[PDB]
Amino acid sequence: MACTIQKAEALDGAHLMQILWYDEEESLYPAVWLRDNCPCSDCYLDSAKARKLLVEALDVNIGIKGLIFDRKKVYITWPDEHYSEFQADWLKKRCFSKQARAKLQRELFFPECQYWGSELQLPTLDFEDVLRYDEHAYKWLSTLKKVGIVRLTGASDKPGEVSKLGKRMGFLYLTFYGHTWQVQDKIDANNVAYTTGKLSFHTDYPALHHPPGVQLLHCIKQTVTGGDSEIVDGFNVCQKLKKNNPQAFQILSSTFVDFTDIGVDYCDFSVQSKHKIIELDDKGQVVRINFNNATRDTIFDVPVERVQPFYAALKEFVDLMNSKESKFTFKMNPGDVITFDNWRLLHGRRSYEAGTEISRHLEGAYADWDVVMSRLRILRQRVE
Amino acid sequence: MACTIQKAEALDGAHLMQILWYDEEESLYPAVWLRDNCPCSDCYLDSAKARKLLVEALDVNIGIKGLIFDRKKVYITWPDEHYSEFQADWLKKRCFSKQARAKLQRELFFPECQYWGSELQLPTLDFEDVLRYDEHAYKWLSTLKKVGIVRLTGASDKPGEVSKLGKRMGFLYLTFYGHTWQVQDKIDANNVAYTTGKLSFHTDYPALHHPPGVQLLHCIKQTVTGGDSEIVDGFNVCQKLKKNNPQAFQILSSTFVDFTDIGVDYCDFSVQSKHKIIELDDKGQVVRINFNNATRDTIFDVPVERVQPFYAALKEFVDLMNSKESKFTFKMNPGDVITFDNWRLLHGRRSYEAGTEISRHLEGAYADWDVVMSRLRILRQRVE
Ligand SMILES: O=C(N[C@@H](CSCc1ccccn1)C(=O)O)c1ncccc1O
Ligand SMILES: O=C(N[C@@H](CSCc1ccccn1)C(=O)O)c1ncccc1O
Ligand code: NI
Ligand code: NI
Ligand SMILES: [Zn+2]
Ligand SMILES: [Zn+2]
Repeated sequence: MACTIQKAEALDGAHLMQILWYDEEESLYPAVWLRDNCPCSDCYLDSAKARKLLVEALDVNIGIKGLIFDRKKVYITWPDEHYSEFQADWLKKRCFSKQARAKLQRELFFPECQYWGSELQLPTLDFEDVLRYDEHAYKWLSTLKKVGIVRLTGASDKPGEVSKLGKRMGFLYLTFYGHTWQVQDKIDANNVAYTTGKLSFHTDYPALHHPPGVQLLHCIKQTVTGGDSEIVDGFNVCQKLKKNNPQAFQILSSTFVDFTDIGVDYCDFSVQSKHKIIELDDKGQVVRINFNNATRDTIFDVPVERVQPFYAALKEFVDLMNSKESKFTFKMNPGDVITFDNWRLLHGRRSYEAGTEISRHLEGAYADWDVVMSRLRILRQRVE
Repeated sequence: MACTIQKAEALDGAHLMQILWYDEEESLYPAVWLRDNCPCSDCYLDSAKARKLLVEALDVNIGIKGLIFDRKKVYITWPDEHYSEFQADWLKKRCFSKQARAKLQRELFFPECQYWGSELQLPTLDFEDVLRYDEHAYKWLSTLKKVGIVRLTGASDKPGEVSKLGKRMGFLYLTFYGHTWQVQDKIDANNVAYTTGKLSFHTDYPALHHPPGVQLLHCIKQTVTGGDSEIVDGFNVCQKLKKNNPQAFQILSSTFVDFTDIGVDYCDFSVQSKHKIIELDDKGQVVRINFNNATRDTIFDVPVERVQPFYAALKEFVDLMNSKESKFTFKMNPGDVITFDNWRLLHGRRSYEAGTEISRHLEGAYADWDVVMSRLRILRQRVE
């Protein structure tokens, strides 16, 4: 009833079209845009969903010669005698109103996320379920996007589980550490020679210009005492950060920091990058956090007068993350696989207790948000 | 001599360290920075070049308690009785002056690059020489970065060559088209029921938020008349535009256009993204171009009043690219490999002579600029 056309006209100048639907809603469409998106086989390929029409063959000052219509189609003719047909629902979807434009975007990028601090309820799902049923994989990825972390439980106690979640999404993000990477730790109890420390909050691989979108951490076998994992919602924190200290937020969202990483793994390497600890989009919203104090280079490209104030804003930031109001604590169990957003969440670890025995085997991997995102859309279509 | 300290003092407040080299230049260093990048094993992890000192342990209001020095080192004690040693040449490198910073930056990211036009002289190198000699590999990458393109010659006539180059840089960039894709065209000698148009200028894969940085194109077999390759230097162009049409430039470098791509190759997919055709850094410098009219979505999230102006401004951009002074034409031959910057150059193809035998076979691959940059950093240190 809203996708049905009541009145369609080319207005004045013939450079714009007005569609009035049976729900008393009006839409405006630029002729030049209509010409550029003619559904005709000569201009578009339905299969590849690509446009054949060349820009060179596009009169930016084009105007509608004439048009007729019915309830679900608009017929347009142009000066060069070119013919086009547009579907009512196709137009409606692409309405230039602020609301229609906003709605379509929501439908394309799943921008809704749920903020959280220490009151977070860690989402859970079954590893094998996510593999066999799409209803679940959809629940897995859509939750990962909204919340930023999902705990898949019930995986084997051997390597190769993250690889399976890889095929499920599409493919992992190959880095200098390889396709996957195994972490292994073993310290006998009562050993006075060793000393364990905590792990300050961070995001992985900030030494790359395009950091890994999501991380996959499978816990094969783990026997520890106080190695509780900790995590904070970078977005939530940033919001609170500017609200409680604009000066800090300013500096961190505008000062470029250099990150490096040299070594040999999948090959010899030497990476460097410049990132702003708090990256914002052109509209001022936090889109990614880039921070790993261990990889922040000793080189700092900025005038001396900026240095001290910078370290101050960083301090305030790290303190805000450590406040119990921001950090969620939990513990991984053998067979579990953690999956989170590395642009959003910052993770760390508590301090292993005393001289207690510690032994763990973990397998990790990264995935790109474009791959996950693509998978999410295909999956949302299979489930709905 | 420039790395030789004549005098080093902790200016009043002890929040800054002033050093005067035997060459008469004075370098300033903030106390908090020195204390943050302490070389001591307890704070820094030399072998890994990673910081092990936590931010929580860094007093942003710290000052130097006392210090002594010789011609090649500075020794500093801190209030909390911590001890530090600094290398003079190490400090000389990280000087906060404008020049030093800009200098060290150049060493890290190879910013240099020559703009070009129709008067371009295509850099060439031998395929096998690049594979065996690091000097030729350095010449290959440095030029690629600097000029935007490099033509390797001598590759075999069988697939699997662009793979050897990948293993030479580090590793290829896997996309939805596998690790490598192939193109095989074979239109018979004088076919009447078929026509071959031209390819407009474009960059590849704008549908990804992180488009492929470098493209590798191997010409395995090509038997064609006409259809010459056409490349253009986007950076040069973008600059000429800003000069001739500040409005067009302003629009293109500030409007977010949608790009889409759905299909199946390495697996099914439905990638969607938003990009400013002319991407600028935070200093107004063009750092990347994102354009492929085919994969530019029919969806356009922008207020109607901006539509026509945008279309008008793109036509400007495209017309400038097709200008006789902006494009460089060349024809690739069998056995050679074209390697170019997919973020800078835009490529197209001329129209094949009508009714002429068309027989092609090429193998392509993508690479990430960070992987290439790493190889480039590791090679410079091996040839220089
Ligand atoms: O955070 C890192 N590793 C830590 C944590 S990985 C396990 C983990 C993952 C997510 C949340 C809490 N703990 C470790 O090995 O214990 C890490 N990140 C980047 C590079 C090297 C690392 O050890
Ligand atoms: O530009 C594309 N292909 C064209 C050109 S690839 C050969 C080429 C590469 C670089 C410069 C000129 N020609 C073709 O197959 O003839 C292309 N790009 C992205 C997706 C599909 C394509 O066919
Ligand atoms: Ni980590
Ligand atoms: Ni192409
Ligand atoms: Zn048409
Ligand atoms: Zn120290």
